[PDB]
Amino acid sequence: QYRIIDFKRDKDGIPGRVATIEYDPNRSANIALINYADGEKRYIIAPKNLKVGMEIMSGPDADIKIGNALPLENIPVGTLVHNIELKPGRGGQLVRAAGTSAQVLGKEGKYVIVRLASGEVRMILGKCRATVGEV
Amino acid sequence: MKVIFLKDVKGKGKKGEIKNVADGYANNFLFKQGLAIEATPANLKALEAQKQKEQRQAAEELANAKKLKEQLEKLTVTIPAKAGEGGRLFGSITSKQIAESLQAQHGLKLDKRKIELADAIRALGYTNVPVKLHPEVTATLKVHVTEQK
Repeated sequence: QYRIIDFKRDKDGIPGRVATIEYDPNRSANIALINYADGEKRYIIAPKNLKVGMEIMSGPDADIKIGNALPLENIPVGTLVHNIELKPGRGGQLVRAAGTSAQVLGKEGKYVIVRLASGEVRMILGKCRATVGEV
Repeated sequence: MKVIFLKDVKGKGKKGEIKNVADGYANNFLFKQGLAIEATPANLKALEAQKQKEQRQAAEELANAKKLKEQLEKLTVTIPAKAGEGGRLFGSITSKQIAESLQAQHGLKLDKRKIELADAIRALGYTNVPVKLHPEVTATLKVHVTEQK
């Protein structure tokens, strides 16, 4: 019964609650069920240390909390991130749910420099989103 | 043969680059690729008219940018915003907000592309933003970011 994971995190403004956190053998990672304030339900890869009960939000006004998803430009330098988007509104294509969360190193103009766990460094457009936390 | 160049000149010589081209060749190549046209006394006067209107327009525009620059320099846009950390904002005030508050409060509809903001305003206070109303007309827009909530 392989579940549907939300790698888009586009329910901006609408608060959600970590309903549960379970393992997904098809993803060799944990996933969480999120119940949103509007009735919608969605699964997400559960960052490290995310617990049942905590709130989740996405978008420019989101709080900088593990599990929250925001455009790279709205994220504090030094924060660890995963499920990094390469193209605004195309969902995350980098660190989706396996590996090691990258890290914001600097913000320049319309770019956000990020160092992948491989020491690799990339300057992604701030418009691209990423989830706070360790995968 | 005199000819009215429609295209291939300094970009588009369609303004009215009237040059005497070799007859035949003209009507065999230029006239063929729509590059030039017969310098008939009708399509010559008809050209004059377009150049005359293009010249009037360019002047209206300049005159408008100039009056518009006067209206702007008397205003003060007021954008309230959530701040905390020593006046520091939670988000950033950019060209679209500024453009919007300008329309909403002053009745001016300006393209945000003209608001020459560099780095997005991320702090409470006053900021003089340049506005490029025209190639040779820039005005100073005073923007005022106030703490809300």
